Amino acid sequence: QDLSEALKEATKEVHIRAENSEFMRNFQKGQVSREGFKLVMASLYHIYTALEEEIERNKQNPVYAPLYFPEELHRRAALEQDMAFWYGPHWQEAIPYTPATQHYVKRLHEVGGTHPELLVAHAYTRYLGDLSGGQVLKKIAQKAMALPSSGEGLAFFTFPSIDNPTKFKQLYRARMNTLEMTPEVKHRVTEEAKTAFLLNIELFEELQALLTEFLRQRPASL
Ligand code: HEM
Ligand SMILES: [C-]#N
Repeated sequence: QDLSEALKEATKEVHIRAENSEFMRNFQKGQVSREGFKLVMASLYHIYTALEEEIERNKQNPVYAPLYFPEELHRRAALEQDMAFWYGPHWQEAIPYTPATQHYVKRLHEVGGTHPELLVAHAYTRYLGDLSGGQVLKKIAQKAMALPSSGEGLAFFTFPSIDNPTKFKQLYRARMNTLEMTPEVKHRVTEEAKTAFLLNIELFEELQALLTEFLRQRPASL
């Protein structure tokens, strides 16, 4: 079985749970305002910054290298523009860094620094979603908050260096399937993807609440 299929099958259940989380249900209802959208995007800024920083560190490591597509995929630059749009010129010291965001970042650094063979689990969870369902989220955001079709404020959901996200996603899947894979890695990667999904749900549920030792559970634990 291909890694791309294993990951899809292993995360289909938690995905349904994530899209039905309180925050996401509200989002899909067009009930999230500027305040809430800013919190999520600011958090993603931190998350992608750590994610892509770890990707850089391991770009020449075979366990991830085949998926090194910064020009087409990386979102940090886009999020920086979005932060300027939503938070202004001095967004740097204005954006929040929530407990759930902090712990997501913490796991990303552990993976990138200690278990790089699992980095693909995290890139899959975020990027492949961005390239697909993220396009639906983009439409919801535009309609709800009156964001122009030109893209300002939604650079994160826009991929200027790709002709068709659906097409690129197919390519990414195929390259994911070239990574050296053994039962050990496969088992662990699919398990880490579930954790990645959970870290996202914890974030979104933490933000929802804000809007309304190693074994110690995360502060934003469900
Ligand atoms: C408002 C809630 C959400 C909506 C509307 C949504 C919807 C979708 C849709 C329509 C697809 C494409 C399925 C297809 O036709 O093949 C998709 C794929 C995906 N989504 Fe989401 N999604 C949501 C939340 C999330 C979250 C929170 C994550 C985790 C960061 C996520 C990660 C993914 C991944 C990794 C894929 C790619 C699946 C694959 O092809 O292997 N999604 N999503
Ligand atoms: C899914 N995004």
